[PDB]
Amino acid sequence: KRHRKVLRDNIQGITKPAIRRLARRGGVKRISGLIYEETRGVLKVFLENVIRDAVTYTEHAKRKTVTAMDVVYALKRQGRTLYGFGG
Amino acid sequence: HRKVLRDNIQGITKPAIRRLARRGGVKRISGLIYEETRGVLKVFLENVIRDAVTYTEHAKRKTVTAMDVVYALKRQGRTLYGFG
Amino acid sequence: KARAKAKTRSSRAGLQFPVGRVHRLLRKGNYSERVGAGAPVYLAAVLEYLTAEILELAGNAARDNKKTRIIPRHLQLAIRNDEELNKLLGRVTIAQGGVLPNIQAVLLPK
Amino acid sequence: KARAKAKTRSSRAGLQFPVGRVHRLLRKGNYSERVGAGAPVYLAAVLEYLTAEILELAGNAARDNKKTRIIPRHLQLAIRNDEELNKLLGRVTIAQGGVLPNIQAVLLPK
Amino acid sequence: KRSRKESYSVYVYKVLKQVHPDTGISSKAMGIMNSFVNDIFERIAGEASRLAHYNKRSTITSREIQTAVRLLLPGELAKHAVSEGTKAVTKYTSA
Amino acid sequence: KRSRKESYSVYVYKVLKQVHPDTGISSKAMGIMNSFVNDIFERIAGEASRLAHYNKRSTITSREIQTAVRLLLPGELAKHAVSEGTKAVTKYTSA
Amino acid sequence: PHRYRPGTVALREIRRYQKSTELLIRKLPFQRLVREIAQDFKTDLRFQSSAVMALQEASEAYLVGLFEDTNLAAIHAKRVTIMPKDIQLARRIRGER
Amino acid sequence: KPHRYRPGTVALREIRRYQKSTELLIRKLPFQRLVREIAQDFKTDLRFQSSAVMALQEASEAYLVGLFEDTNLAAIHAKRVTIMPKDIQLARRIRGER
DNA sequence: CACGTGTGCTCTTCCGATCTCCGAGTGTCGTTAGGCATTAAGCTGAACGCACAAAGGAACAAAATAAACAATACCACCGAAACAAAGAATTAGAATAGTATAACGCTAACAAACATAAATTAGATCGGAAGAGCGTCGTGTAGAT
DNA sequence: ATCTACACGACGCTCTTCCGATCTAATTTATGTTTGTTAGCGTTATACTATTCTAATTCTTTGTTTCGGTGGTATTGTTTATTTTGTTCCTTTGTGCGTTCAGCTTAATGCCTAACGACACTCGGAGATCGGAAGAGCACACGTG
Repeated sequence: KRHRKVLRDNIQGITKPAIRRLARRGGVKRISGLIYEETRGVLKVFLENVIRDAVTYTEHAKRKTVTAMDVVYALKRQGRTLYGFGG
Repeated sequence: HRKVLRDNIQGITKPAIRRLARRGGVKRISGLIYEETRGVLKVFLENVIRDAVTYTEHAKRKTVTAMDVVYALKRQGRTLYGFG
Repeated sequence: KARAKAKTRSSRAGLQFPVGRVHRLLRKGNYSERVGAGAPVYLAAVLEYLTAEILELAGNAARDNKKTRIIPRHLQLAIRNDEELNKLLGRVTIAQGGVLPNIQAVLLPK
Repeated sequence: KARAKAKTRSSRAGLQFPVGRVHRLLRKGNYSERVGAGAPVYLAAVLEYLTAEILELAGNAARDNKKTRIIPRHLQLAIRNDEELNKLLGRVTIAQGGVLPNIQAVLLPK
Repeated sequence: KRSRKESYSVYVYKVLKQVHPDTGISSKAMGIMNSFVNDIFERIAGEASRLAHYNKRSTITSREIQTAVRLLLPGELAKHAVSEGTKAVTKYTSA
Repeated sequence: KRSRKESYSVYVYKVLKQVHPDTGISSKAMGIMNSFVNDIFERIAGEASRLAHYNKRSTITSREIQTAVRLLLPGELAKHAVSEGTKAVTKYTSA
Repeated sequence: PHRYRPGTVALREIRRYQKSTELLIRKLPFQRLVREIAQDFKTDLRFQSSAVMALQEASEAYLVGLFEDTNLAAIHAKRVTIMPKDIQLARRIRGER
Repeated sequence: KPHRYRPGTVALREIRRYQKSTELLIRKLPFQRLVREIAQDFKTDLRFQSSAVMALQEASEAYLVGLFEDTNLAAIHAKRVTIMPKDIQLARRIRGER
């Protein structure tokens, strides 16, 4: 009765329309074709920097789950303070 | 001691700004850079010295310590090593 | 035991923000061994002034958008439009807040 | 009163950096009400490792520059050349330290 | 049965009625104002604490809060805040 | 007659002789290493203090220092530092 | 046929997603991406749903601010199209590389 | 016939020399009077320690050198070798100071 | 392009020195030893929420296609900036001198910590309603031709 | 000038989130006592300011002349708008159980206080790496054959 699932190559879920809309909010009119893989790598290293701090925050708490407060503290640690999730 | 200074921004000269630019690796410098750089240095110095005069006014002193400049730079995220 | 008349410390200073809670959060926040009596009154007055400065522009954004209720978009519109509140909250992300309507002048059509 | 043999806490851990002074600076630094016994030993070991990591490259810069004495230029050369010490000290200014010799490849002559 | 979730929600509601008696507020905007007050309290209190640590005082007094407000808040906000603070300190010391 | 100006100068001199027994150091470089130790002590101690404040503990323990080192120091430095810290903690607990 | 000119509905999308306040990434790709990334630091990691919402809001805000800086760095180079060198220059002047 | 170099050669030599050396590049006597002029806006009759004006000089020089490094990056990005006012303004925009 | 010319830096060598290395007090701050308060570790039941699963609608994503517009490559010209010799001028360094101020040292008053009881206030818990989210028709704006 | 696709605008239909009423714990405050922190005043020495003199280093003027920016022209990939068909995401409906999470103990541990002594700081001399100067040599920028 075990179905342990380990994930692989989920960086392609952030689609090119989903990145074009994120650039549309920032005010970008023309987006080159080479933008999307660089943007996925930038988002992946940003999430690595945030998630490593959050997993460190939540294993100092001896919890197996990641709360939203751990993400808030991991974002304040890097000077990217987030409002709307506690604090 | 009745002394008030004015327009000392020209004392930092264009040959004294070309060396500051060539330490940073700038090969060529246009001519509008100099008054702009005097203004940029002026607004940076007004921020840091306003923080330092606030730090030494809280200390009830009439002189500015080097530690007040160090703390005024630490407050802006520009930590300085060499003065305490 | 019979006391005198009870009166909160936020009512003596004419404040809406709690003086006692800010004194408690200063004493249990590990800032110093001692906290003076004028410190929570001063800090609560500064916090009430800042929260009123935010809400007085957020209500104006809500009234400009024909709305009788403040949403996070109104708080973002109040913060990023003020010249000097944007220096206080330049490194702050607001959830469900969006960005200002801001198209560069070179991107507009000809 | 006659005691046992005196032995510093930095000698029990095999450290050069003082355990007692770091414990004093932690207790009088307003960080918590309590500081555990392994905290100053751990922090002094981390500080001695970091100071040795700095000086082991500063001495190499001094020996590369035919010098038997460390100046601030050698500390700046040790910090900004290491890949991971530059992340720890990216927002730090060193006095009399200068910059790295760093000319961009487009500025070099043809 | 659980822990009481302390907040700043009733005070932002009290201030909003003094400013706009016709305008309501959401729950998301109330949480954002909660984090706003909780962040600027942390900024001012930490910078006043390091002000007390620099001058080797062991007391955070109204002077330290005033100097921290002058260091942190920019421009017009700092002098309006020190007026709002000093007038409240005098109104509290008269009573 | 005046106050004794406490520093970290003899310990940077003790460590330099373990590393480079032929190389001396200046006074300016000694002050820079002094400010270096005094700045990273402040970083690690403040971040361990807010770690203890988040999890509502009232004690900064070796776990908080280890987590603060893992949060602050990047890459290879963090694991070399937690080795250097844990081995010193075991060597201190054996004695 | 009523094909528009290139960039017109791009400008309308600029105005619409600047007016909007929603999330632009779908929640199901982003949840699996965070679950993939967090495995390398600890395996069998359950997430609060609000934590993945906070990661999504912060990642989208980071990317929108980086695209604003990228658009400025591309306008400075006398272009309207953002390029990966513009992202690199923005990340370098910002102090991340 | 006299001897003249080409434009950029002595500039590159001074780049290597001032990157190699650690001396201050502005004279101390203009800087003392400029700091004394600036501080009169906030408080008059302010004495200064010599070390305080020295720390201000090192920090201001380091800030200007780092800004000129970012300015040179932003000018190389614009397919130019000289630095212009828009390069300084772009570097200060991306840095998030103005 | 490829070889002679002349310059800037480097290299080698020698002399004061001033900055560094060691020696001798000496307060002061770390170490040690009990002893006491208290914080965190371990075990456990409730339930909260997270993971996994199914099914259908749809909403968004993927793929093909015409094409319009933007990046880039190249070239001509100007105008501005670097380089350099010379004189001015302003800065640097030592030296006198005067002294505001700041860093000490007592002194005390006053302001803040601590404890306890009373009670007022804020958070949780429901519940009624009203701003709003959304579906349908209207003119206007505005963009393409 | 004309036509058509969004986009707000008005109206209406549920709705769900916001606002009011109640209940209770818990956190604030009133009063008093005790302590220990910082303001007040005096002093000294010291470092800051002001000033003279001469040296001398750097700033400013001006005359080249080189090359880099800047505008303009052309071309070819290439990004965008659009339509259609999967495809998977969202929404709901259900289940099971794993991991928070509060609660109750007590064991280890850190704080406290005081005595003692080793250590780092300050002062004070001795020397030696080094800053500066003389002379020569090579890398190298640059200019004719």
